[PDB]
Amino acid sequence: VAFTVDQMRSLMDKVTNVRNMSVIAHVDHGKSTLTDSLVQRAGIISAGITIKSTAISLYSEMSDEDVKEIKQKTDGNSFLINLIDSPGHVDFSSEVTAALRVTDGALVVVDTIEGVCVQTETVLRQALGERIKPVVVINKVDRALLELQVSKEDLYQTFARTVESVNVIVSTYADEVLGDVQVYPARGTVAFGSGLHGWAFTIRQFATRYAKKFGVDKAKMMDRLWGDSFFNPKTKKWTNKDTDAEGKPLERAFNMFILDPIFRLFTAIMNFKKDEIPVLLEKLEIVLKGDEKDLEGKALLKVVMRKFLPAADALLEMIVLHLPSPVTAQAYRAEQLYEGPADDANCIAIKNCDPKADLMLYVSKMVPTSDKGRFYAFGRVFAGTVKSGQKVRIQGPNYVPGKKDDLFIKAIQRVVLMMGRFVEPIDDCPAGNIIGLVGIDQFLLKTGTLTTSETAHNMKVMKFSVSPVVQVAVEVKNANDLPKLVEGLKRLSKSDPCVLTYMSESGEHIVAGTGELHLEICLQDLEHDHAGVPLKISPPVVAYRETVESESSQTALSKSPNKHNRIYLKAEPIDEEVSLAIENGIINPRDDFKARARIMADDYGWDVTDARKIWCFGPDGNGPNLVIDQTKAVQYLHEIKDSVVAAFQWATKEGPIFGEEMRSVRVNILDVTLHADAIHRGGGQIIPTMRRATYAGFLLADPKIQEPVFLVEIQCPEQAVGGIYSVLNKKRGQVVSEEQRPGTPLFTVKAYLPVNESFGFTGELRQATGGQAFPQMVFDHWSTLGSDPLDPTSKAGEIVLAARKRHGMKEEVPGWQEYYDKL
Amino acid sequence: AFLGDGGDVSFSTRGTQNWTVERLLQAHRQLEERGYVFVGYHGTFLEAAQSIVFGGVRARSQDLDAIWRGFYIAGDPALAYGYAQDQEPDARGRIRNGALLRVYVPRSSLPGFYRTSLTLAAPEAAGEVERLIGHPLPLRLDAITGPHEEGGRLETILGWPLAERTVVIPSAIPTDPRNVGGDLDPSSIPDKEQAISALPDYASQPG
Ligand SMILES: NC(=O)c1ccc[n+]([C@@H]2O[C@H](COP(=O)([O-])OP(=O)(O)OC[C@H]3O[C@@H](n4cnc5c(N)ncnc54)[C@H](O)[C@@H]3O)[C@@H](O)[C@H]2O)c1
Repeated sequence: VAFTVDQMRSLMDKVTNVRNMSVIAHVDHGKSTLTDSLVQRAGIISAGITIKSTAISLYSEMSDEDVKEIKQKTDGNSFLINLIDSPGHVDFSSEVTAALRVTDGALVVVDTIEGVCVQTETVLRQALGERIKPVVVINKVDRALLELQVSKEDLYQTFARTVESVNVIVSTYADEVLGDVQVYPARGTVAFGSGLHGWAFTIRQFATRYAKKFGVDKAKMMDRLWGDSFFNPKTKKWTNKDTDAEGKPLERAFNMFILDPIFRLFTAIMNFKKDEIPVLLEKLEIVLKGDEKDLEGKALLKVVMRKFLPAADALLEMIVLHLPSPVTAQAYRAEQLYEGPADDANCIAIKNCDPKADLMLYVSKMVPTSDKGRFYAFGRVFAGTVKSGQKVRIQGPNYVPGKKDDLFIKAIQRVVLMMGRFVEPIDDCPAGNIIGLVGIDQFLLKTGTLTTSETAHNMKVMKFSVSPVVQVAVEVKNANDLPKLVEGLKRLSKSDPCVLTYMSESGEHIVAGTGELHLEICLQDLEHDHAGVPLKISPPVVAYRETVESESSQTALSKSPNKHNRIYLKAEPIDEEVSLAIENGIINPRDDFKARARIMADDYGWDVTDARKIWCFGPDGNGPNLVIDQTKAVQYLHEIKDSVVAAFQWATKEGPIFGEEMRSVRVNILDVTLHADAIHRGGGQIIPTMRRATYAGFLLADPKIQEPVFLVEIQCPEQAVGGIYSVLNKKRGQVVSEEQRPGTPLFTVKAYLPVNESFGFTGELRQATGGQAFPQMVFDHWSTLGSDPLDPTSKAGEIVLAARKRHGMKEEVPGWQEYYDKL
Repeated sequence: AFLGDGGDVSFSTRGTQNWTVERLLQAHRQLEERGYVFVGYHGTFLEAAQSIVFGGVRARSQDLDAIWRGFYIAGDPALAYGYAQDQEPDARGRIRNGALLRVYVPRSSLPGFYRTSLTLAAPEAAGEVERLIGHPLPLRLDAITGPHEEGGRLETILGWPLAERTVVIPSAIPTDPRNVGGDLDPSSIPDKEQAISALPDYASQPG
């Protein structure tokens, strides 16, 4: 259905008629299939710039008496349904939480035969922890009839057990502050059907049918169409007794009025009984058209079932009538989604879904767009209204009311509707609606909170890190395909802000990710989409850091190739506080050298003299490494500054130990002798000198290496929590805390896990917990190994040697004498 | 073709591709079998190496006095090693390691090789060199060997005409990508290459 920007706005205005929801389903249960039925039925089209589909807008219209059945405030017959996209596998835990956090309802898909799988169970558990209301649809009914050929009673009992299992999970993990949220078929919160053939139904749909043929309000008929209600065919009497006077079995209403009609069509059509089909179709008033009247077998069965019980209708019915609106849900989800006071002015504005109060927009993810390499911020307005041109307070993850850390007061260029793959610019957007923002990707990596009050805390933040902890070497198998890989890498780095593609000094094409899986999917996306050529990929390698933890044993000295220039320097460790401050923007390269110096002096115990003589950061001109000019009366010193800085960029990018980046390394240039003539002290002369002196100074400051460490947060039922510790105890894991959810048997275990010990972690944790555990790990900190990296037998040395060999370097680490002036 | 048997030879930061000590021993032998002799090393940057080995040594304008123009090589690879690297960085400040080249000439040119104790490329030596080669500078179909600086190592200058009759192949002595600017470690010189690196006996007296 095509709509104009105006019609959309007038629909987003009535928040009471909006449905923010997602779909919880296993990919093998026809998740995308049922989703297609919805978009092909109620999909909203608009009457240039493309984006990765993150959300879909649906439109459903109902009756005055249909809307009457809604136990929440409503306004009109029109309804806007936001279908938020969900990941395909549970392993993508971080983005599973992201989608659920911006939703209020959930369409949970469950298999007829297999019932509720472990994955869907775990996800529903999380959705309930987010205070999300569920509506169930039992899919793949077709398989039960066509393959298993079960009886009506057998099919019913199967649905019964299924519904039971779902409510066992619901009643256990659903928050007590929501009341009975269990699903009941008789109440229309459960649908049945087959996405494959595109048919589905609810008890309400059939109650509406027989409401007249029995002169009964569908409320009572609905109650009879499930459970122990029996309509005796011989006496035409309703009964609660499953046997007549003579003790003969009576068929339940569900089997008699719902299943039977379907079963008869399945039987007549699949048995090619050309004489029965017509009569059976007119009986149910199912009219065929031209070509359709000649179909047979599955072909015909799919057409008949499709127009008999359109799948999308049954789903939309539950979504509109039972799923909460932004208004309803935010009243009990506000406290939970606000990392601050419950009686706050903003938290209250979120409870009331107040479009007038201070803006409280939540950014769940950044979306790749066709507008260059820019990303549009996807999220939801929980309070106030976002506007084009409006200036907003961009509050990052590390932001806190008081400090100005991780804050960016900028202006929203354009606020747009995310119509799946396309974008539609609008003026504003009241609270309760999902929306996209243009011109923020340069302030928010992925998650963030936008406000308008100078006293507003961040909304429940989703921890994330861009730090490339794992990487691989990418290489084409066919030399001719090189150009295709070069552009494929530049493309891959644009479809994901957390992916890193760069070239090592040796020229290797490097692809680095945030985790084993994340990197895995990237390499598959590359070899099939971004590139499409047969690739040779090396095994996953962990990224380390080269550092020092003492001052150089002695002054480092190095000459230039022409022997006319000398650089004297000394290396020394930088405090972790300072390295963290640098990485967190506190101490900034682009900052005024005097403002920065004051900070380093007052807050970090630096000599303001040194702090004012910072020549550069590194690597990439902003890393946690510094060059300090401590020279005295060196003529023409400034004429080599650009060279010294450049050399430092390369020296810090790949260190002397085994080619890994430096961290927390401070270089003090103590003295410099230069040739009077500039001709003999250009980049070609200075660069190698500085770079070698640095290496020499580094090696003299007792070298060490640091390893990346994850912070793992795991949700798990008490029963299987024991498996969490079982796995961690052989992964050098360090338990941080074990907390239990009030009321439920759900535990949250947080622990540190070395990245180089996390390979295959989710798979092992899976088995150790029977799939009950819900992993979620983000980079936390670097950790200096105690062992000597120069000792090939030690842990650190063992790591170095293997790396050295792999890179084809000399096995033994070079002594400082190599880089020191040879004399 | 004087590169021996194997794959396509190319120059890289990672080292000279398809060039082993064994292949060198084959290329060297086959050179001598055709009346060629080894006269020293030439260090330079990768692109220059590619040009010199596949296109040949060609005359070019260089930054010195006209009379001393020619192709510069060193008997001791360590001296030539110092020039086997980029002289200018790119836009990002990258200074790549280069490659050591072996320089061969036709034995028929040997009578033109002379040696001196004087420091070359200096006006005080121009007279003695012009005496030795039997004509005024620049060098032509002849060569001169002597200290590249007082108390320094020996360098050889091939007259451009003579330089263009050379045959140049890669050395089995690698440059260090992780130590650009460092000195040549003798231990990194393959023992089997040192064995074929004896220099000819140069004349100390004019013809
Ligand atoms: N290069 C050496 O190995 C070497 C050996 C002994 C002494 N030296 C000293 O170094 C100084 C610099 O001499 P240089 O030769 O390095 O610089 P140069 O100015 O003499 O030559 C310029 C550059 O052009 C390059 N080139 C590219 N293609 C070429 C081709 N087809 N034919 C010839 N050359 C080509 C050479 O490699 C050389 O580096 C000399 O003054 C000499 O005293 C150098």
